[PDB]
Amino acid sequence: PQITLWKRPLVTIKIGGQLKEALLDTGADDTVIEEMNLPGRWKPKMIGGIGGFIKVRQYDQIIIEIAGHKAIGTVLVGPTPVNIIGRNLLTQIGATLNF
Amino acid sequence: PQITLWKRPLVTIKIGGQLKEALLDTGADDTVIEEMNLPGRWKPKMIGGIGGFIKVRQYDQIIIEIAGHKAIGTVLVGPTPVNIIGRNLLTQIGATLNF
Ligand SMILES: O=C(O)CCc1c[nH]c2ccccc12
Repeated sequence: PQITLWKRPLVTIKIGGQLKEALLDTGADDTVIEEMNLPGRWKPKMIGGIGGFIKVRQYDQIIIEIAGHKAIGTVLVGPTPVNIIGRNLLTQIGATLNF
Repeated sequence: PQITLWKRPLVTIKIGGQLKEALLDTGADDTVIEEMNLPGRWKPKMIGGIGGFIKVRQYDQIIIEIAGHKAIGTVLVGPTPVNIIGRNLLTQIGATLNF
């Protein structure tokens, strides 16, 4: 698809047999989601947006479907107001910013 | 242009007559630029993201050249870690996400 930006670029994501919603975010390096009791070991990490820093849990090798497209990568889990698909997964689905 | 997301989508912008560098951010409703002086009256505003809220001065109807494309719209001046072009101006230059 070609998604204009008049509203938030929200898509359906599936991760661990749970359908959720996420923002296609060109300004996020990493993918940040709410808790979904992800399987596997994790590492603690700090991330920051405008407003300061949050404590997150880093899970690698996570399988996720983004608007139908299958992707695999690092998903950080922490207190994020909205679920965020960062460039790290956006590149996997071939997402580009065009104008 | 078509911009892949293997690195931060940074572009040259011109604002207040100054050339600056800024991030094309589809996850941002608003445009947030580091401390600079701009013409017209501003109003005090608080914007939120990950980590919490910051205080910005809101200027309306600011002319801005994003990667050679003129746009007019609201610009928030504040203590941002990086200059951010939000959807409010991305829509002004016809930017779309594509995959
Ligand atoms: O003092 C300033 O220079 C601006 C203060 C300011 C900007 N946005 C704000 C929001 C709430 C309270 C104060 C502010």
